[PDB]
Amino acid sequence: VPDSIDYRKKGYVTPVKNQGQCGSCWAFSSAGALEGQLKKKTGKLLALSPQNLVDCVTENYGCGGGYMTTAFQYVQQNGGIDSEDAYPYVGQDESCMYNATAKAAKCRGYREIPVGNEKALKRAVARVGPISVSIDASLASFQFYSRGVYYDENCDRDNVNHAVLVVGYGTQKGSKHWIIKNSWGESWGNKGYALLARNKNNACGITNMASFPKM
Amino acid sequence: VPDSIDYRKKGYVTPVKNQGQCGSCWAFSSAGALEGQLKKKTGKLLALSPQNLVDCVTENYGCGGGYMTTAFQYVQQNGGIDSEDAYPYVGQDESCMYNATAKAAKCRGYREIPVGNEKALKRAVARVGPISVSIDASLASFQFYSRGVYYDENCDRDNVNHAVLVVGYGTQKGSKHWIIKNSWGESWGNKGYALLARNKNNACGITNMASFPKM
Ligand SMILES: *[C@@H]1O[C@H](CO)[C@@H](O)[C@H](O)[C@H]1NC(C)=O
Ligand SMILES: *[C@@H]1O[C@H](CO)[C@@H](O)[C@H](O)[C@H]1NC(C)=O
Repeated sequence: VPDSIDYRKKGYVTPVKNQGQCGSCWAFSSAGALEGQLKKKTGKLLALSPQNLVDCVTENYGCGGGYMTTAFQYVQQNGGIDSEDAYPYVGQDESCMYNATAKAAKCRGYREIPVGNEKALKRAVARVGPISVSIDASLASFQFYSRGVYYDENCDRDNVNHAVLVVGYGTQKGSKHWIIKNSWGESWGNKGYALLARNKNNACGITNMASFPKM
Repeated sequence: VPDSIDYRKKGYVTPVKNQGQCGSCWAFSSAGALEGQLKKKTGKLLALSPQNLVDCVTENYGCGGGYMTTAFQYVQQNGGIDSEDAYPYVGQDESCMYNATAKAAKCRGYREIPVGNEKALKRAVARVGPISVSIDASLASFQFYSRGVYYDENCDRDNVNHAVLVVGYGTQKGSKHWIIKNSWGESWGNKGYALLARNKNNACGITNMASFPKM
C-alpha cells in the first residue's frame, strides 16, 4: 500500500461537474466510483450518468438526498447505468428515462468500509480505486475552502451530510490528507477538488459512509 | 444450462468482417471473445481491434497464423487492447502501433476447454459467453457452406487449422449444432455465420482449441 496515490493522474477521474440546486451529491459520488471501477476493468474513462441515478433509484430521494450503496444496488439490479452523453444531467427531478440500449456500465454489489477505520479506507483507495464517501460540509470553512489541507475541530465526525469521491491520498507539507472530488463545480476549492485532514481521528466523518462498487 | 442460446440476439456479437488475404483468423476470434466478455462486464458492445493483435502479439505469426490463448496473454500483459476505430484492420503485417490512450478493454488471463469435451464447451458458452475455438476449414464442403447444419465425416477432428467464434448453440430440425462466427465476410455461409454438427464426436475438432478470456 503506497504512501501516496492520485487517481486523477491515472485517468480514473471525470471532469468536475456542478450539481446545482439539487441534492444529487450522492449521484455524482456513485457515478464517480463506478467510473473509476469501469476504468480499472476496461481501461476506458467514460462519464456515467448521475441523472439516471437521481431519477431511477426509487429508494433514494432524487434531488432531495440519497445513499451511494442504494445507488450501487440499483445499478446492479437494473443491470446497467447510462452514460452522461445518453442521459445528461439537468439538475432536477423527473421520471425514470433509462435507455437499456445506452447501457455503458454494470455493477455486482458493493462494499462498505468499517466505520472509523481510516486505515481500511486508505487500503481500499490503494487496492480498489476512487471510494465513494460522505462528509460534513456544513461549515463555512468548507464552503470557503480554496487551498491547503482542510481541517476544523468543529467539523462533525459523527453526523454526516455530503457525498464526495475520495480519489487518492498523500501528504502536503507534513499534513496527511485525502484527495476528494466534490460536485460544486470548478469554482469551488482547488478547481473542484479538496484536501482533507487524514488520520486526525475521522476528520469530518469521512469513514461514516465509505463504500465502493464491484464490477 | 439452456438447451439453446444465441449471443447474436443478446447483442454480444460484432458485425462479420473479412480477414482478406491474411491469416488473422485467430485475431478476429480473440477479439470476438474479448468483445463478448466486454459486453458481459459492461453492457456495451464495442468492436475491438484484431489488427492490434496481428501486429503486437510477438509470440504469434501476424498474418501467418497464431493462437487465441497467446493473444489473450498479450492483452493481459500489455494491459489493454485498442478499439477497431482507433486501430483499424488493414489485412497486412506492420509494426506495433498500439495506442495506450485508445485502450478500450483489458484481460486477466484465459481458460482452455478440455479437449474432446463438447459438454464443457456447451457449459462454457452458457455460463461465459462467445468462446474462441478453432476447427478444420480445409474441406471444400465448408468453403461452399451456405445453409443447414454442417457435417462431414472427412472433416479432421484431430488436426485443426482455422479459428472461429462459437456464439451459441441449439438445434435445427433434429440436428444439434454450434453457432459459429467466421471471418470470411458476409459473402460466405449464412451471412458470415455457420451451424456446425454438435455431439457428432468432436466434429471438425471444435474442442481441440477452445479458449476464453477473463475480465
Ligand atoms: C436509446 O439510447 C440509444 C443510445 O445509443 C440511442 O441510440 C437510441 O436512439 C435510444 N432509443 C430509444 C429506445 O429511445
Ligand atoms: C492515441 O489514440 C487516441 C485515441 O483516442 C487518440 O485520440 C490520440 O490522438 C492518439 N495519440 C497518440 C499518442 O498518438
